[PDB]
Amino acid sequence: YQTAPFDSRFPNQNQTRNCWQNYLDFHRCEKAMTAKGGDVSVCEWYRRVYKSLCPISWVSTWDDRRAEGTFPGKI
Amino acid sequence: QTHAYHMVNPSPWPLTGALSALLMTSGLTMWFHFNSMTLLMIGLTTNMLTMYQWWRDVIRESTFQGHHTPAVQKGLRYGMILFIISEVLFFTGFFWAFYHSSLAPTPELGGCWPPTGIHPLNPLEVPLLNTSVLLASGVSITWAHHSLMEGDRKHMLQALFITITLGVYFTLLQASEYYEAPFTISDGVYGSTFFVATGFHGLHVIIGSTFLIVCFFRQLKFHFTSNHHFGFEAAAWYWHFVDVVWLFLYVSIYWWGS
Amino acid sequence: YEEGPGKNIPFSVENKWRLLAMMTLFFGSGFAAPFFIVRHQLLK
Amino acid sequence: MAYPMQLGFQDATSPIMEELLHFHDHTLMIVFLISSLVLYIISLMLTTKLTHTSTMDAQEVETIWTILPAIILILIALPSLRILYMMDEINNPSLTVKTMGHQWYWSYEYTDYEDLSFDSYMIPTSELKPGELRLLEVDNRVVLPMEMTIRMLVSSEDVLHSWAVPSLGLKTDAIPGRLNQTTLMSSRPGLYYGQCSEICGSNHSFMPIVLELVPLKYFEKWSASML
Amino acid sequence: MFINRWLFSTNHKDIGTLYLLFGAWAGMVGTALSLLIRAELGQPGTLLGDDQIYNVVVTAHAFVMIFFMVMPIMIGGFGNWLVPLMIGAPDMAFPRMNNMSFWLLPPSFLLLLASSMVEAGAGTGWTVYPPLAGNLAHAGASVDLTIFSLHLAGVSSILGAINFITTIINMKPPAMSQYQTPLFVWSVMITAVLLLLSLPVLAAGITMLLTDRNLNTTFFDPAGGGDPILYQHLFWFFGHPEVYILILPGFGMISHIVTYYSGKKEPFGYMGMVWAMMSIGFLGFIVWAHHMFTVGMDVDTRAYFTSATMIIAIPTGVKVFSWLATLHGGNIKWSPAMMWALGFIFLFTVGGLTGIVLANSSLDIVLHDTYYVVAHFHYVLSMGAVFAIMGGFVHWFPLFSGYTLNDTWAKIHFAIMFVGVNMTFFPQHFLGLSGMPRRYSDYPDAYTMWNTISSMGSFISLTAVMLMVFIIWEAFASKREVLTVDLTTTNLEWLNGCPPPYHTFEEPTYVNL
Amino acid sequence: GGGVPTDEEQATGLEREVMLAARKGQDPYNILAPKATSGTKEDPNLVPSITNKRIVGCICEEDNSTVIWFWLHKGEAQRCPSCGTHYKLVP
Amino acid sequence: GARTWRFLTFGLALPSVALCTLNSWLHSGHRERPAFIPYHHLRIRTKPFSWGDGNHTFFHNPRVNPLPTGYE
Amino acid sequence: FENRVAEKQKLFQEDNGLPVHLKGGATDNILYRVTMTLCLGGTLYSLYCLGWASFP
Amino acid sequence: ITAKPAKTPTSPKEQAIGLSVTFLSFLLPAGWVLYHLDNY
Ligand code: HEA
Ligand code: HEA
Ligand SMILES: CCCCC/C=C\C/C=C/C/C=C\C/C=C\CCCC(=O)O[C@H](COC(=O)CCCCCCCCCCCCCCCCC)COP(=O)(O)OCCN
Ligand SMILES: CCCCCC/C=C\CCCCCCCCCC(=O)O[C@H](COC(=O)CCCCCCCCCCCCCCC)COP(=O)(O)OC[C@@H](O)CO
Ligand SMILES: CCCCCCCCCCO[C@@H]1O[C@H](CO)[C@@H](O[C@H]2O[C@H](CO)[C@@H](O)[C@H](O)[C@H]2O)[C@H](O)[C@H]1O
Ligand SMILES: CCCCCCCCCCO[C@@H]1O[C@H](CO)[C@@H](O[C@H]2O[C@H](CO)[C@@H](O)[C@H](O)[C@H]2O)[C@H](O)[C@H]1O
Ligand code: CUA
Ligand SMILES: [O-][O-]
Ligand SMILES: [Cu+2]
Ligand code: NA
Ligand SMILES: [Xe]
Ligand SMILES: [Xe]
Ligand SMILES: [Xe]
Ligand SMILES: [Zn+2]
Repeated sequence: YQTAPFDSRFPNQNQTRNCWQNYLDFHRCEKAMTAKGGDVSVCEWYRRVYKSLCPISWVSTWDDRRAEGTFPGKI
Repeated sequence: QTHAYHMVNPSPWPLTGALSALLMTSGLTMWFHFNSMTLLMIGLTTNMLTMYQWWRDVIRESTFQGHHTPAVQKGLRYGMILFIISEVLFFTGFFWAFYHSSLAPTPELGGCWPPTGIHPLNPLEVPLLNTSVLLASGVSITWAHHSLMEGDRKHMLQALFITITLGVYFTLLQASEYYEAPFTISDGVYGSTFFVATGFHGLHVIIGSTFLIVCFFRQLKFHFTSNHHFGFEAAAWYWHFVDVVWLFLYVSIYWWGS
Repeated sequence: YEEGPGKNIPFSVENKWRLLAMMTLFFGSGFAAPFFIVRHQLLK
Repeated sequence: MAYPMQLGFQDATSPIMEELLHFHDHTLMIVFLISSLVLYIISLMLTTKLTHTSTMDAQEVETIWTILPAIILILIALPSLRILYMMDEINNPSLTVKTMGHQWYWSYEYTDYEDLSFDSYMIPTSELKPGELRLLEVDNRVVLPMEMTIRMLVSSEDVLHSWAVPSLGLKTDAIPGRLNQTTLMSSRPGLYYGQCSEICGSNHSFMPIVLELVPLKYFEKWSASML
Repeated sequence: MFINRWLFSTNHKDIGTLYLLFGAWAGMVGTALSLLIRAELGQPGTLLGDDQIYNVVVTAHAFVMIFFMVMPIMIGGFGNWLVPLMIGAPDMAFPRMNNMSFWLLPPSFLLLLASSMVEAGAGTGWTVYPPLAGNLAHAGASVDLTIFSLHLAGVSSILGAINFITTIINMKPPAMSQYQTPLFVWSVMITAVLLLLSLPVLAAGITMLLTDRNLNTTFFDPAGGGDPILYQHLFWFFGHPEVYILILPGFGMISHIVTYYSGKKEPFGYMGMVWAMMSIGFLGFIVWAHHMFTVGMDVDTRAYFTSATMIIAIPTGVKVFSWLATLHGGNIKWSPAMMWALGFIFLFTVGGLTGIVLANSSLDIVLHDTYYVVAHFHYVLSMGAVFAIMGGFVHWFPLFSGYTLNDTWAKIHFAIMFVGVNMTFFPQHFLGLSGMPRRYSDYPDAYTMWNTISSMGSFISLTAVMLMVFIIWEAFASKREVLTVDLTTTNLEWLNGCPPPYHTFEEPTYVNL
Repeated sequence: GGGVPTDEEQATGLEREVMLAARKGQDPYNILAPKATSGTKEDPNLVPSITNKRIVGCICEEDNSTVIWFWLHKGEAQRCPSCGTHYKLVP
Repeated sequence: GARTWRFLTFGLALPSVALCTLNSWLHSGHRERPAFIPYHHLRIRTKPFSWGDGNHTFFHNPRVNPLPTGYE
Repeated sequence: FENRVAEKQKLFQEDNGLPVHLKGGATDNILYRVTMTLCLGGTLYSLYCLGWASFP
Repeated sequence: ITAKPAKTPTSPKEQAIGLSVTFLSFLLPAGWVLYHLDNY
């Protein structure tokens, strides 16, 4: 892994939804793996991609809101 | 003169109108920033006085003095059509804002429309009733128009009274729905689009209802002839405009946006 | 109303020196205003 | 960077900036020729005592004056749109870097592997080292590997800014709540300068961008040393 | 009598006179602002202060030049004076509403000057983009006063547009079709349609900005799911038509001036000139996002906006070529008005061509928010719109006043202004290509030579503006009364004498079929 | 079901003058385009006026965009300076 | 004619309004308000409102409109 | 109601040189004076408010 | 255009006074502000 590859779902200058989708996918996967006490290593691809693309302040804000119970996306 | 056009007496109302606009805008500034309503209340008062005297004088010039030749009436027809077009483009800006926000919901909303935490109104309850009310008022105003052309004073008055009653019903229902709504203008772009677009529409309903009430009193005073009644035509065109904007709001914001 | 040259205007041209003063005050006030607004903003 | 008395573009540092120089040369020739022809025809219309003041038929001549401009516009649009789509083409970047605009400085985030981020502020004129450039130097440069395709993502944490590096042909608006992408590839090592390119308040003039382009191995060690 | 005549007017000529006096005063304000810009930039370093005071001056410069100088002079002034006379009409359709279009402007201007006096002013750019223009980064009353200034100017122009369209459609002689009206009358009708459609969209957008600032809406605030880029679309949907609104009445006056001083009875290719103005007006609504090539829109959208924008060159070229074909074979009178018009044809062409450069989104990446854009728009505004205003002013001053200018002084004025505007703006092309950004109070040292020369040019333009005031004074001071005007057979506005009586066409013209 | 006035009953001022003149096929307020004669010296276009001069605009040929404007004075017929069409003032 | 538009007013338009009035009437009465969650995209406060205590919307309904801190 | 339009036509066509905004009689002058007094007074007040708001 | 001779001719001296007064009305107030910037 070097950086996040081209994703045909997000081919344009606006990459906002690419960051968002990968953050959601990581957290959904993590919840699915921890519930059964499965393994969060299967979620690693989404983690690397959102960490590469997402501004630190966006991740930090979203993490705070998940802890607060105010995150508006479905996980 | 040997043309048919109206040379208007020198008038103070353009200046009182312009100054009322200064007092309203500087008044809103003073209300938003300096915690005071005084300038705004002076501006609203001078604006209403200006409108009253200006349109009073148009009635004097037409009904009482006979300056509204067919050429003058044709000009007024164009002016009212052009005014309505400008109002359509004003609403177009709000519909653009609505579609922009709702077709591409941002992450802050949950990336969905309606946003997470918004509970829209049921479009089949009061919003559907409001739709029936404005459509019904489009039928009754058409009855009023045909009664006036056919020379029937009693039926013109009854149909126009029904039209005004429906406009008032719509306004009272919308006031109640504003009070009952579980979302507010501060509930993100959902509240912003909903209240500003429906709010400007509600203001236009009040303006159009007022114009119809002016027509109702002028009819009671026998101002209209069976062939000459441009104030009534203009009020009817304005009222159809208000109906049509409502149908676009209903389909866009209340139904498709729910 | 008065018709004809020098009469279809809201300012008098009866005296060229009074007119110079009036034009000086009129154009001069417009040109000066931004300098005095800058001075006002700098002095806060 | 720009140099004194400069007339045209900064020398191209990237292949796309090279393409833009050749496209501008072609377009400027057309601007020169049309401007020149209009001035010449004005001077021709105005330099004869011969007259013809009766009604003149327009339709034949209007064909020339619509078709020839239509053909000129197509000759501009073709290479214009080839370059537009070349920049937009899928390139596979090796590295992603984020920049966040702020009043009045840039932050940079290199988060492919480790949590590297820092702020980049203008060097005050009174603190410039001898030979350094007024209003252009920063404390912490944007170190990047040369000869590599880099994905730059641009946003803001306050008002609009715009992240520009003229010699690489780059200008991407920095919009809060939006992540704008562009690609950067330097043909050469060195220092490449830009300036905030959206009005952002009191110090819009004073939040520059400096890229430092070096070999991958130097970039890797710098990255490690900045954690 | 004075109050009845000048505060209570229902007369198209006196209202036109009020607009020309207002626009002249506004021009002095806008000139002072332009000199403050060039004083700040005329040597490296800081003169006034940081970018806030600087961009308050830049923002006010643009609003004053556009909304208080060009629009009032071209539409309110020339349009009110000339349109009724050119169609033989006894006044405007709505002579009392006309007076309200005028009297809204002093209050609009007062709100703009209040914006600059309270807090730290509105240092936003004339585009007023959020979030810089929002209630966090511009807290306090300045931006709200700017928004209300725009509301009153917009109502003024919307009601004026309703008035002009109605007058031009409804009040021609019954034999006169739309294809027998002069080109200036066409230029005003098309400008009026653009105003009617564009200003309400600006009204919606700045109203949204007002509610974001004061009622906790979030149209443009991502925290609420809004988008700063939505504001830019609403603004520019108005803003591109607005630049056509600024030049179209100029195009109309240029057609009349070139025809008149070529000794011709008619412009070359009348129907082509009508077609070109309607085509420019239409295309002017479908190109706005060429102001947004760096915001991150999709490549196919950039391709469309590039192509649609370049199309405007075709009808515009027909007008330039038709002006040249009007000169062709003329008995040329080298009047001061003709010099303004010839300068217009050339300098407008240069600015239109740098616009075609900017239409190329790929090249616009590097030119956007640089002085290349500033050079483009000052060629079309400070040498196009302004040259058309000066040509129309010196051509029609004797009609309006009944007095002549000193033609030698007016030629001196033209020569000084021609040198000053070219010295000011030509070097800004180099500053843009080499990367100098817009809305900067100071620049890296490399940009010093061209900024120095540009500022020197601005002072030459100031000298021209001061001389113009003296030249108007000298005309009213000397009182040379007009006797005979040539070519009245094809210039109806002159046929009632100089100045025309308060009431003209009380008996309409006779035109048979 | 009556009680609405008619224009015949209630029209007043200039509106009423236009209405009554139109009933008589007359056009004192110039609402209609006058129809041309052959425009020869024997059969000039007759131009009504309430004074001793009136502006004529001559559309010399159908679909000309250029209108030729001139003052027509009481007295001998005058000619359009572009096409020579004759006009005679009838004050 | 007038007769036809009166027929449509009383025969179609007002019956429609009566039926929709009935529909709304039958679906009136309060639904249970949802759990308060202090979502950051709702209850926006970038500037105090120019009335009341600055924190209440213009047609504030205490029963269904929570403040930023929750229901009153 | 009775049709009194003819009586208002006579009043507003009286040859008394009054402009239409004053031709109704003494009530028109009063409402004109109230309107212009509020406008001009309000405008002077708006200028005072600018003076006040122009300083901290 | 043709025109009558001036009803109130403006001599070269009178023109120098008008031009001087006009230029001073622009230059003195702006010059006063710009001279005093440091003071502000
Ligand atoms: C009068 C005002 C005016 C006019 C008429 C124009 C006319 C044009 N403008 Fe301009 N423009 C502005 C005022 C004007 N502009 C302003 C104020 C801005 C900045 C806004 C801001 O950000 O503040 C601006 C910005 C602006 C931009 C945005 C640049 C950026 O911000 O990055 C672009 C992009 O395409 C553009 C293009 C054009 C084009 C293609 C025309 C065309 O209409 C020109 C057409 C004319 C010709 C081409 C010349 C004559 C034709 C011929 C002789 C025929 C032959 C020609 C060819 C074959 C090419 N202009
Ligand atoms: C009509 C529009 C117009 C006109 C004429 C001008 C004229 C001038 N402009 Fe400007 N300018 C703008 C519109 C205009 N400008 C706009 C829209 C911007 C962008 C703002 C922003 O970035 O937000 C701008 C920005 C701008 C900048 C860029 C600022 C920056 O990016 O930091 C500069 C820099 O030199 C400049 C300078 C000047 C100068 C020196 C003149 C001189 O040429 C002016 C000289 C004087 C005149 C031309 C006379 C004017 C008066 C009359 C014609 C009155 C006539 C009287 C009668 C008829 C009686 N202006
Ligand atoms: C039956 C409905 C009729 C509407 C009447 C209501 C109020 C008066 C104003 C009406 C004008 C319309 C729109 C103006 C903007 C916003 C109001 C929108 C409608 C409304 O009334 O919205 C309310 C908020 O009002 C608020 O903020 C109130 C804010 C009051 C001040 C308004 C500021 C005016 C804005 C300036 C207008 C500019 C005009 C532009 C002209 C263009 C010229 C070119 C909603 O209440 P809430 O408690 O948030 O939610 C309900 C919860 N139970
Ligand atoms: C609480 C809300 C407060 C806000 C303020 C606005 C409120 C209310 C305004 C209501 C509008 C009332 C208009 C009354 C017009 C009366 C004059 C009239 O109707 O005049 C008629 C002419 O029409 C004409 O001028 C036509 C004139 C048309 C004007 C219509 C304008 C709509 C105005 C909207 C203004 C604000 C909108 C902005 C919103 C963003 C007269 O000709 P006739 O009828 O043929 O009569 C002659 C016959 O008798 C001869 O036989
Ligand atoms: C025809 C002529 C036109 C009429 C002009 C009339 C001018 C009279 C205005 C009265 O002045 C008022 O003074 C109040 C206090 O002195 C202010 O109250 C406000 O400011 C107070 C601050 O002391 C606070 O109590 C509140 O914010 C609020 O009451 C209020 O803003 C202001 O208008
Ligand atoms: C962009 C438009 C401006 C362009 C440049 C204007 C050209 C300047 C015109 C003259 O302006 C004056 O200059 C004086 C100095 O020459 C100043 O006097 C100042 O300086 C004098 C010399 O030190 C003192 O005697 C005075 O008291 C002192 O006020 C004076 O105030 C100022 O009005
Ligand atoms: Cu940051 Cu400009
Ligand atoms: O706006 O070009
Ligand atoms: Cu544009
Ligand atoms: Na500087
Ligand atoms: Xe070009
Ligand atoms: Xe403005
Ligand atoms: Xe507006
Ligand atoms: Zn003829």
